[PDB]
Amino acid sequence: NLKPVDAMQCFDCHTQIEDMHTVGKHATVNCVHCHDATEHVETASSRRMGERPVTRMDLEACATCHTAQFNSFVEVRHESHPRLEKATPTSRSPMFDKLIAGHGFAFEHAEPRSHAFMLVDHFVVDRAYGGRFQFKNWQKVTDGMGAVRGAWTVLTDADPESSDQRRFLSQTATAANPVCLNCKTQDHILDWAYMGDEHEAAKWSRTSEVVEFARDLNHPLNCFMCHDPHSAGPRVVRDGLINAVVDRGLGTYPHDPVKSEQQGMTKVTFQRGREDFRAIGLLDTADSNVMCAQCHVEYNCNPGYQLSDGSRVGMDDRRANHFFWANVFDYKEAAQEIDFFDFRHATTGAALPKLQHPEAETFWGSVHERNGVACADCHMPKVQLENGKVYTSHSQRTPRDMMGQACLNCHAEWTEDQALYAIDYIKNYTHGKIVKSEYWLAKMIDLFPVAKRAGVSEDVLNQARELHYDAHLYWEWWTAENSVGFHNPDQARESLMTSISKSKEAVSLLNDAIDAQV
Amino acid sequence: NLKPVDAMQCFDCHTQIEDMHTVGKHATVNCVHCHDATEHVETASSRRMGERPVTRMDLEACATCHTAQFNSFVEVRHESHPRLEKATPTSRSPMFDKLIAGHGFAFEHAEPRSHAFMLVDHFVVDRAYGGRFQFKNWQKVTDGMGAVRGAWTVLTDADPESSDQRRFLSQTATAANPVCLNCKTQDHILDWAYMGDEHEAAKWSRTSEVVEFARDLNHPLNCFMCHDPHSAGPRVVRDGLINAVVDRGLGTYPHDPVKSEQQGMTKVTFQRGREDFRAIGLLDTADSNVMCAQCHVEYNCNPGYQLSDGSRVGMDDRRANHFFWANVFDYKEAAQEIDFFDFRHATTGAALPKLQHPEAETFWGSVHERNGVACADCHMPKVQLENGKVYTSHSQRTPRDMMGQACLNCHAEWTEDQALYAIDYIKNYTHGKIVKSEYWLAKMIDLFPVAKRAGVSEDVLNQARELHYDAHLYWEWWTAENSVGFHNPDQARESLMTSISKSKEAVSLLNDAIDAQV
Ligand code: HEC
Ligand code: HEC
Ligand code: HEC
Ligand code: HEC
Ligand code: HEC
Ligand code: HEC
Ligand code: HEC
Ligand code: HEC
Ligand code: HEC
Ligand code: HEC
Ligand code: HEC
Ligand code: HEC
Ligand code: HEC
Ligand code: HEC
Ligand SMILES: [C-]#N
Ligand SMILES: [C-]#N
Ligand SMILES: [Ca+2]
Ligand SMILES: [Ca+2]
Ligand SMILES: [Ca+2]
Ligand SMILES: [Ca+2]
Ligand code: NA
Ligand code: NA
Ligand code: NA
Ligand code: NA
Ligand code: NA
Repeated sequence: NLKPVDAMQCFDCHTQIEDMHTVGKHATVNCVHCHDATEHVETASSRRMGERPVTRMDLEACATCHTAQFNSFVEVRHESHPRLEKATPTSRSPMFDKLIAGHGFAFEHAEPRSHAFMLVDHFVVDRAYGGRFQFKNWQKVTDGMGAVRGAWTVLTDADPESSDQRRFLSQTATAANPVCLNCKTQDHILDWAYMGDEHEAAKWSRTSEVVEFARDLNHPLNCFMCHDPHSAGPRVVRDGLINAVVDRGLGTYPHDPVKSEQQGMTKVTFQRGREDFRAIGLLDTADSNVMCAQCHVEYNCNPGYQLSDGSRVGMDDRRANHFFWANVFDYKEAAQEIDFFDFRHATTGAALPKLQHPEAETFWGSVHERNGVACADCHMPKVQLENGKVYTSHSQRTPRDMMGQACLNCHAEWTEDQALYAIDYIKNYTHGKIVKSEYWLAKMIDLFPVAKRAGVSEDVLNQARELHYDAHLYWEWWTAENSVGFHNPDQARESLMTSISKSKEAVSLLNDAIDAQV
Repeated sequence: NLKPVDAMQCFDCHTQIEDMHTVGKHATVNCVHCHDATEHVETASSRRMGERPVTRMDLEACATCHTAQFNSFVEVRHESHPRLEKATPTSRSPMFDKLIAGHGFAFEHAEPRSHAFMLVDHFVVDRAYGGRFQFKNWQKVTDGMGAVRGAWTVLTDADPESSDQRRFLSQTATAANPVCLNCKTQDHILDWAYMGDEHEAAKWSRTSEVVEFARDLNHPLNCFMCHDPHSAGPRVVRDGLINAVVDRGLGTYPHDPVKSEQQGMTKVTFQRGREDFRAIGLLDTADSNVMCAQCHVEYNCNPGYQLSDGSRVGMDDRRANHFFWANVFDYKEAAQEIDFFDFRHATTGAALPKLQHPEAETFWGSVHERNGVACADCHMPKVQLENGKVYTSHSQRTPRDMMGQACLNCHAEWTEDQALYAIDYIKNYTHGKIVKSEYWLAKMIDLFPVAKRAGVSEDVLNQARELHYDAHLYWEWWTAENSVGFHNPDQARESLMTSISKSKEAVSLLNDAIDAQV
């Protein structure tokens, strides 16, 4: 059985913790629930850690007092199809292989599934670790609670004796790097300096051997990513988000300075040896838009190249961990701002961006966002009980499973079927424009080999490559973004029509140039 | 195909109809929809009918232009169990045979079923016509549309060559009389003088041979019972109701003079020659409480006896067609006012009232009635359509079949299961008190033979008989009333506790008197 410790003894040194813990709703929660610090207390000084205390990062540390929220979080949505490749005719991007050629996502890019699986899915996807990590067997794919208990309870490593990234299976890639893990787990929260910069107190950084880092990590989406364990108050912990909002002064709502002030973020820094080490962002309100934006954003978490001279930008560079914090129509400028692109297209040679799941930046300026609606209202609503204590559902999933709470309490004029119909109108329309955008991208791409072999000039090919950047950006935003336009239907429409326009321009350019060589 | 007539010519002699028809929502509906007056127009003067025009009473006269209301009305609710005798342990009155002994309802008293069957059910019930009328075969009991097309399309008469009331089956009664038919049909609306008084212009009256009258009647619950066919406005046609509300000055809401004035009734009389003949009551508002009270009331529609001297009150007497228009606690006074009782109990010899379905008089003063709710809100609600023209459902049935529209639009705090649970709490409690009331009534009744045979005095027996009147009234109101307390739970509770108190007093009186003789 747990035996409480004297928190006043800790507070003698830990004044920041005192200030947070004594005031919030965890003022009665003893440190022993999450820390084993006996040897630490025997050896520490006011400025030197001494023996390092044990800190629990497992989600079951919160589940004995918050079982309802834990059990809701760990539920597996079986209707969220697992390991479903997006580059197929029945998924999100039928022509993805042709369009993404040259990028690691060509090796595998599946649709997302329930949050319990995020860390194991990261470890086992074919693009990440060369096939090094696999489920122990094909039964384990069902085991959401097991994944939550720990990744290494359900996975194997093909070679525990080596730590290099290499291919164990032929059609895999080794794109994983330490930055990725920040959106899968925060088990490393005490072992990683802010931004992954080199730091004498950090075991891990942007330049670490990612296979070694992986082996030290266990739990997905820790409860403390959104809730400070000491104050119980709302927060974020993701460095790239704090960097955008606070360090670069862009605010929580870059398009709305008033909402940014009302729903702001305060950066709190913790030190090692009286040097800044790590940071958190305390929120003014329990604002899920910003909580979810720790991960559901467009980012850099990877090496790339400079737009200016084509030189390599490695993991050592700050730009390898970057939140652009820009909507689709501001993105090209944001990428120019840091002089960065992701890959050269394998067929066209164009410098291209790689977009990823920009839900937060897409939601900005939408009708729902402008009306004060937030991610949680549609994706983790309050539970409705005939008789009971209300709590917030932590099963983050499509509103289709809980339409009464997610939509119909606000939209009293609609039945469930009417609300579903409105979602599908947008998704069907948007998907049609995604498909047409891909058709035109593909038509352009297929002209590049013909143009090159016919002797079309480098100047014309470069003009077409410049068009390819924009045609790509204004399409791929929407295959990356998970709502198929629902989050901002007018923006999707405008973007996708722009993509098509750019590809059509490039097709005309290249056809005319080819025809002139004949 | 129908050919329109020149209505202006009719109006030269029918100013009363002109003033209604030209102003209301049937101003464009030609008379040929409901009248065949060709030979009438050829032979009439303004002071001489000439040949009698034909008037359609069938509901299909309205269904041509109002199919949705007609089809909703004629629907059969199969879940409303048919021919289900109330004097059984699993229905409303487990001890009914003992308690009602001496009255015709002992022969058969079934629960109500859908409105389509009202006229056929009246004709075929074992207590009504000595078993003379039967369904043609046992298949016809399902045929609601056929019954509406006409009773004699689905029934047979055991002896078309005779018109006397007599028993054709051994355990039947011949309680039917012409007053009954006024709550089953209004096919006779032009052939029956106000109250069924004798009149030169009336084919039928209170004193008619009911078997002959029955053969002239076809359709249940005519659409024009609630809607004037000329103005389309709200009305009642039932003489007994107009007599209580208007002639006797009691008002539409006897307990609320303000509501009576706002939601009142105007008596309109129609003449034959110089003499008043029939009447209707035009309503100030479309008030279902008053529409439904044409039938869902306690009434006399039968011969009886005088409380003063025990003499017979026959069908010729106006008291044989009477709406008491009194709540349960005013009823005994109302029956004393007309010096009337129904039957002498077969075992106790007590003069007793017979109560029938007093829904209107029970609903008065209830929380719902005081809040301006009316029968239609729970039993005939507006249809809710995702896309469509709203109409009023005419399928008058339990709210359990349409809880969203009947209850939950007002009670937003409840789920369907919660609302059902609240109904059942009241019905379960009320039924327990009905059962306990019957237990005590039965205990008293069973002491009468013992007391009589022991030589208990007539004075003591008469004391106990006076107690029996009250014990009976305060019980039977609630087996008669169809809501099992829901329409007025506090009144049911007070009444049933009074019944039990009266029976207990009588049991003590009789036991002590028997014990004293021994
Ligand atoms: C003064 C002698 C201390 C006492 C008493 C306690 N702690 Fe401590 N702790 C101390 C230092 C100098 C540091 C390094 C950071 C700093 O503020 O300079 C720490 C660090 C921790 C940590 C972080 C460990 C990690 O892995 O990074 C934890 C979780 C921690 N301390 C907890 C803790 C508890 C629960 C105490 C009461 C039992 C406690 N500390 C006392 C110095 C001192
Ligand atoms: C779980 C419900 C916790 C309770 C109770 C306490 N702490 Fe904690 N602590 C917890 C976690 C998950 C972490 C990791 C960092 C984060 O922000 O989530 C920590 C960290 C600390 C630290 C380190 C701060 C730093 O310099 O980086 C300290 C010094 C610390 N915790 C102290 C501490 C004290 C004294 C507590 C009892 C009053 C206490 N914690 C409770 C989780 C939980
Ligand atoms: C029991 C010993 C607890 C442990 C372990 C954890 N929490 Fe807790 N929490 C506890 C209490 C008694 C309360 C207050 C309840 C109330 O409403 O009065 C809380 C509250 C929270 C909250 C709400 C905070 C707020 O609204 O300001 C959150 C978000 C919360 N707790 C989160 C949480 C986390 C993430 C935990 C594991 C790190 C955790 N709690 C552990 C009791 C206990
Ligand atoms: C936060 C800014 C992220 C970083 C850094 C990385 N990932 Fe991610 N990933 C993130 C989200 C919000 C989602 C769900 C939404 C979606 O569009 O899928 C994902 C999903 C994955 C998946 C599952 C789906 C799939 O593509 O097969 C995997 C396998 C995955 N992520 C791997 C991964 C790798 C290898 C990363 C570094 C190169 C990486 N992620 C970083 C958020 C974030
Ligand atoms: C008993 C007669 C079985 C039947 C019927 C089914 N399965 Fe099975 N399965 C069985 C065993 C003994 C094992 C191996 C257990 C171990 O851990 O050693 C399995 C394995 C699987 C797996 C994993 C396959 C892999 O290559 O790792 C899966 C996905 C699986 N079983 C699914 C499954 C399905 C869906 C079944 C019905 C169609 C089915 N099994 C039947 C034993 C038996
Ligand atoms: C960010 C993605 C979250 C993660 C990770 C966890 N929770 Fe959470 N929690 C989140 C939100 C948006 C809210 C609602 C805030 C609001 O006021 O609208 C909550 C709330 C809680 C609470 C408070 C009580 C309640 O409303 O249910 C508790 C106790 C809580 N959360 C606990 C908790 C646990 C145990 C988690 C890991 C299993 C967890 N939260 C993760 C957002 C996020
Ligand atoms: C209601 C007004 C919403 C708000 C606020 C947010 N989202 Fe949403 N999201 C919504 C719908 C109707 C859909 C389509 C769901 C469907 O089943 O068709 C989505 C989709 C997503 C997804 C993908 C879900 C899945 O396909 O399984 C994700 C990952 C998602 N949304 C994330 C998300 C974020 C992070 C939000 C705040 C920035 C956000 N959503 C808000 C409706 C609504
Ligand atoms: C004057 C020359 C008349 C004309 C033109 C029409 N009607 Fe008539 N109608 C007239 C009289 C004198 C009476 C009898 C009044 C009385 O004292 O009893 C009637 C009666 C009717 C009736 C009721 C018949 C019944 O069953 O009692 C109806 C339905 C009726 N009349 C209809 C009607 C129509 C539709 C006419 C135009 C086609 C019409 N009448 C003309 C005198 C006259
Ligand atoms: C059906 C939609 C009708 C239309 C159109 C007209 N009439 Fe009618 N009328 C109808 C009914 C069912 C009855 C029976 C009585 C009742 O109140 O329901 C009548 C009655 C008459 C009478 C008799 C009035 C009386 O003195 O008792 C008359 C004189 C009469 N109707 C005339 C009449 C005229 C002239 C019409 C065309 C303008 C007309 N009716 C239309 C049903 C319907
Ligand atoms: C078509 C030739 C009709 C026949 C036959 C009947 N009705 Fe009618 N009715 C008709 C019309 C064009 C309207 C007006 C529609 C509108 O809203 O503009 C009506 C109206 C009614 C009403 C509503 C009256 C009101 O709200 O004031 C009722 C209650 C009604 N009609 C009843 C009714 C009856 C009982 C009929 C048979 C005797 C009947 N109608 C026939 C058209 C036609
Ligand atoms: C209006 C004041 C009525 C009079 C006059 C008569 N009845 Fe009736 N009856 C009426 C209603 C509102 C109901 C339904 C509610 C209920 O408690 O049943 C009924 C029902 C019947 C039934 C069906 C149920 C049954 O008792 O088996 C029959 C067979 C019946 N009524 C016959 C009947 C007789 C023979 C009447 C004259 C002696 C008579 N009714 C008059 C309303 C009215
Ligand atoms: C064909 C092999 C039949 C089977 C199977 C069922 N029924 Fe029948 N039924 C059948 C006939 C030829 C008749 C007589 C038709 C006529 O009008 O002459 C009937 C009659 C009935 C009746 C009426 C009985 C009466 O005495 O009037 C009923 C209520 C009835 N049938 C119901 C019924 C049920 C519910 C059946 C399944 C259990 C059933 N029948 C089967 C022919 C056949
Ligand atoms: C009294 C017991 C009624 C009988 C008999 C018929 N109807 Fe009716 N009707 C009734 C009510 C209480 C209402 C609603 C009044 C309100 O405003 O709340 C209606 C309404 C109509 C209407 C108007 C349009 C609508 O609201 O649907 C029509 C056209 C109508 N009723 C037609 C109609 C028919 C054709 C009938 C015989 C099948 C019939 N009504 C009988 C009450 C009563
Ligand atoms: C809602 C507040 C109601 C009002 C207004 C009226 N009634 Fe009602 N009634 C109501 C309930 C909940 C019930 C019980 C139904 C059940 O399924 O348990 C009833 C019952 C009846 C019945 C019997 C129905 C059946 O058992 O099939 C009748 C004949 C009835 N009610 C008639 C009626 C009258 C005429 C009303 C106006 C005076 C009236 N009800 C109003 C709910 C409500
Ligand atoms: C992940 N991207
Ligand atoms: C009928 N009573
Ligand atoms: Ca999914
Ligand atoms: Ca990117
Ligand atoms: Ca019934
Ligand atoms: Ca009576
Ligand atoms: Na899905
Ligand atoms: Na392996
Ligand atoms: Na091709
Ligand atoms: Na029933
Ligand atoms: Na209905």
